[PDB]
Amino acid sequence: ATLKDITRRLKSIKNIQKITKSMKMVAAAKYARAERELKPARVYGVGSLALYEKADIKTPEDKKKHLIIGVSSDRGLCGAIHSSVAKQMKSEAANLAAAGKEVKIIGVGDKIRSILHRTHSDQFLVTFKEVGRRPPTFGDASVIALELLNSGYEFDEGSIIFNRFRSVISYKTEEKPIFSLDTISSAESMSIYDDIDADVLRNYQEYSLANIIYYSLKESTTSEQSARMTAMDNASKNASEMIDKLTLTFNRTRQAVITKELIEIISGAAAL
Amino acid sequence: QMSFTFASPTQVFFNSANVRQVDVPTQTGAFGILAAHVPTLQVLRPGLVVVHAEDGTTSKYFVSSGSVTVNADSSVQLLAEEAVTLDMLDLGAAKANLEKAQSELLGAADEATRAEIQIRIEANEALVKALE
Amino acid sequence: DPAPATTFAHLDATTVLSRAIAELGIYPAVDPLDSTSRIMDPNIVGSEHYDVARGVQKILQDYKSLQDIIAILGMDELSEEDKLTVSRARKIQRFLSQPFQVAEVFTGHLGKLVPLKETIKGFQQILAGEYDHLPEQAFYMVGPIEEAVAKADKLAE
Amino acid sequence: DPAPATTFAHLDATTVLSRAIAELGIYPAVDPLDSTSRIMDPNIVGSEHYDVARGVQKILQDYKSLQDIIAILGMDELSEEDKLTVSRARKIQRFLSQPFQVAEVFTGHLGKLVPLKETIKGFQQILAGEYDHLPEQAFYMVGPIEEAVAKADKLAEEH
Amino acid sequence: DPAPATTFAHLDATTVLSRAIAELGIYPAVDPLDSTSRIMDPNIVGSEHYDVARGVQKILQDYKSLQDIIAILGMDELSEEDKLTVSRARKIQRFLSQPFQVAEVFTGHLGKLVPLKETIKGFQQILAGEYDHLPEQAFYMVGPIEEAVAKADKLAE
Amino acid sequence: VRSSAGAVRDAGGAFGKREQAEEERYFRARAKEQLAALKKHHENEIS
Amino acid sequence: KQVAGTMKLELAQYREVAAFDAATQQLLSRGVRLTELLKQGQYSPMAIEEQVAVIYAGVRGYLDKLEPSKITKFENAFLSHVISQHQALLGKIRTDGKISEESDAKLKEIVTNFLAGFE
Amino acid sequence: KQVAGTMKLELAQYREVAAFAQFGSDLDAATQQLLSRGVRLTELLKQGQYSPMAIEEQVAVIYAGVRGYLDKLEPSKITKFENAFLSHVISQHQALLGKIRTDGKISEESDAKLKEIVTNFLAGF
Amino acid sequence: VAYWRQAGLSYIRYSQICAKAVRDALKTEFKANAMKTSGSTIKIVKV
Repeated sequence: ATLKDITRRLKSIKNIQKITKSMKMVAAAKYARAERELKPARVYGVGSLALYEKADIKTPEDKKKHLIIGVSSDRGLCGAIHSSVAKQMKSEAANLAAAGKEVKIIGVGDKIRSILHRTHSDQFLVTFKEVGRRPPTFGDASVIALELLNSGYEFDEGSIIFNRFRSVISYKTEEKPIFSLDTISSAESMSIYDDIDADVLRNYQEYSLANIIYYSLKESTTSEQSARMTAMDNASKNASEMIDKLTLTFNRTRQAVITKELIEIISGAAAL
Repeated sequence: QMSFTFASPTQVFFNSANVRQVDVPTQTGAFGILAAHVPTLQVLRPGLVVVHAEDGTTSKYFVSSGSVTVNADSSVQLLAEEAVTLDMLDLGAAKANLEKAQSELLGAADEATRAEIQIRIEANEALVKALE
Repeated sequence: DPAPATTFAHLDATTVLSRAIAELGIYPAVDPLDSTSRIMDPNIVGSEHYDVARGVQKILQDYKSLQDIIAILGMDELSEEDKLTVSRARKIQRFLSQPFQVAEVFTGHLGKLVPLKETIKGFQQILAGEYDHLPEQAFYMVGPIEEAVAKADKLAE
Repeated sequence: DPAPATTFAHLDATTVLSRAIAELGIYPAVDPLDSTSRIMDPNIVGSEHYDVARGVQKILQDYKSLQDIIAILGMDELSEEDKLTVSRARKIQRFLSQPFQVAEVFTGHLGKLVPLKETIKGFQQILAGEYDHLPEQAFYMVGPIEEAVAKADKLAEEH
Repeated sequence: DPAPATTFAHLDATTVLSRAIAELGIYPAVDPLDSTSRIMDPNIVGSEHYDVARGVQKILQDYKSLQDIIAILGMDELSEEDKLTVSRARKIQRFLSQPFQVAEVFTGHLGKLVPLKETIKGFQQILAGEYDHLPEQAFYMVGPIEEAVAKADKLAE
Repeated sequence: VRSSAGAVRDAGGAFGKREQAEEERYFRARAKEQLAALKKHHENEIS
Repeated sequence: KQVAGTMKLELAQYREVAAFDAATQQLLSRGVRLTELLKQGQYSPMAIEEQVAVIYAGVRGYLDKLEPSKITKFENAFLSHVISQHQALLGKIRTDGKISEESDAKLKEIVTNFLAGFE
Repeated sequence: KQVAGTMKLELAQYREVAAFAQFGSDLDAATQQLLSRGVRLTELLKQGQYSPMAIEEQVAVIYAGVRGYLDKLEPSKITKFENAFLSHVISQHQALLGKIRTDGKISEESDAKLKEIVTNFLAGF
Repeated sequence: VAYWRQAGLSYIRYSQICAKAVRDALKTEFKANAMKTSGSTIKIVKV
């Protein structure tokens, strides 16, 4: 195009490249912090899961209720994090609804709410915003657990979907089940557990719910920050690879303009 | 032997360690866990867990709340929402808070608010009586 | 340039072959959004033909507009309708490519003549969404859409 | 271009109308960050006039810089000291527009004259934050600031 | 541009003095990676010289690439081999610096003239790992490698 | 060539349109909230 | 003048939120409706009366529910209906130059009637 | 030379992390302090129409700014401080300015006296 | 049952109150190190 057009495009792309470079720097900082904080939270959450792991509690398959808690953040620009989590949520919701179970969905983060507000718009039970702006804490998990229990929904089973942070390059959309004291009580595997009346059991269930929510928040936050680091690094590399071609074109066009103006001048001079 | 796992959301104290005996509080009431204790689930009261390592040394951590699981395979998981070593606490503050809570106990705003005051009172009570 | 710029006014139908497409391996490299004709009239080529051609051009133009963002923020930053549009646009870009008889020695593939009705039908189907499950490469260098389905089946095994 | 480039040196004051601003509908399209003058000094126009003019220019320039970030992040991600900057800058952009008496044929509105004191006071107030509670569209094509307040009230009522 | 385009058809080598290496205190500022040459050919300069030069270039490129990771993911997450290459690269960087007989008044160090074979020997030894057990500053502003060893001794006595 | 400030809007590319649209969205939302607040304040102030 | 005053403004607003709430969603819907109303055939100009009739129909909101891909045909059909049923109204609008209140009411009736029986 | 030698480096370091300035947070104390020193240094270099400063006064201002006696100040106020500090030094400590002007160097005695002046003034601001 | 559950609380709230108490009863030094990583910022939206 004209020289002015290429100049303007090149300036804008330079701006974008700088912005994404700084963004990658910031996301790297936040990810380093989050991956530092995820060490204790990993052992904490694994301990929390210990019970249901080593004394398996399968739910009686003749229930009617369920719950699907998807975990994500508000902010975008992080690869297919929210995409993968919402895809898993809807996959499970449809598979369950095939069996007639009355599912409900809780999204932690605005992105999850939005991606699923076209289909599954009604099934939403509650959703939360302001996720990922600051590192999540156990206060956040306790708030989610409270807003779940108080809501007049006595779910009989549940699943929580989040993004387990495998490595700074990869993450896996994992799902962890979560039960209800009605299921816990009537499980044969629980007969070997003493001092278990139907009260310590469901104090313990409330705490276990808070634990699993907190663990999922920490995993998802680390995964999201790593994904944003990678995405902004890729965007900066794409912008630079584009600036290469734009600079070559700009230099060609600048020389063409100089030559053309000069030829016009000398052709006028000769003509007279 | 016992595989002990003591953890707070923020930090971790023991991780599949090998301690001899660990004394934990509870709602149903204090008890000690040994290498083959019978399986149980419990939720903690604000008290101070004491851990005795394989060699004879006692470590005391005040925990505020959480859960404790003793499993079939003799693996204890003690999760506390807030665990702190006793040296990280100050009497004056705790005693003043206990007295303040008692002072608001008269103002029985409601069964709920009464409950919160009572919980604060017993939490501070255990705080002082472990610190003093 | 003055020479082609001047000759553009003497032709009924132009067909702008572009190096950008040819570098993608599509052949003939015709640029769909620069080729024009004077008989692209609903009263000359009918209504189904005109509507299919204009739908193809509309979707290709939308994808071209998206390309500026796609080249930096990747396709992971597009709405779902935009992702679907990009998928259709890539399928159509590929499906426009054809193997010629005279290019057997180059490509080795057998040359195809696609009757007009088959072309309209195939593009109508791609636009409707009857083939959102196949991959892009199932359309690369095939004749009528039957061969596209067959190639997708071959790839699936 | 050589012609305007050469004329720039022969003027005591230039008001570079811009097509980009006219596309936003702001009329007159005068470009605040390209119009200059020779009497824009604290000695010739006064300290407060000068401080306000420079404040308007600086906030608009900051907004120009922020738009680049808004390109990628979106605007929800902006900090809370900058969302304020963007909101104020948009308010000032709108408030710089005005309806002329010779443009009644286009806009239909009534032409206005805003004495100097009204402009300086209104921009002082917009900068200080005394109008964070009015929508930006309240300032579009109005004269003094009080008229922007009245228009905001009318929009609210008719809401 | 036509001027450098015409000039570069005649250049038999290139030396790129860079500010970013005068800041680091290495002199001469010659940029080891931008600098090129036509006679970096095993036939012209020989197999051992070519292999040493290629090795130094490879290790310096690797260190350049790892500098970003060190600046982002932190140093503690580098393998033993990565840390060893970082040490080698820093030592080689410092070894490229030399004292000039004409810049004595600046550095004060007596100038040195390193003959070719001694340079090849020094870099062969550094790359092979013979001097993994010396401190970085033992290499800053020294002539032959043996002089670097002497400095390493005298800086611990 | 170098980079200026606010060149994304100047270029007018897809990114510039994306700027203008996103900013208009956000401030439409905020203007709706502010108009609601203005009406509610008016009602709370007639008393 | 009367219809264009609103139509131009609505398009001007829709043009700055095109690259995408309830109010703004309604705004985009209306803008797309108008834009599909501005399309046209070829070598088929229309009398001013018909132009104002369809613009009024689209800008008062009597198409805020009909599907986008159907406006292209609705307009066409709608025009025929008026040109076949209410030519007196069009003649009155054209001769009078302006849209009178009784003429406005007649147009309102006609638009709603055709809308209901169009689906 | 004594002062601008380090001011040049401070601004050079600031200019290569200027982009973060908007984000500001989310970054370590290293770049945070870099771009908190850079902003102050920048705001020292602002100046007004037709009011050049004597060399000793420029040296005093840049000394205050770069030695670190300003990093605990809100940037918007920096200019005021300058326009105040300058005048203060002009009024009381003319002898120190004369010594800097004549010696053409910041002798360690003058260096110490200037540090004392800056600390005392900055205390009462 | 327990007395706090009589008001209808949940063990989550009980742990919140107990942890808040212990946090309040820390050394002046450790307050600055425990006050963070303790609060909550999440907020709910009506459905």
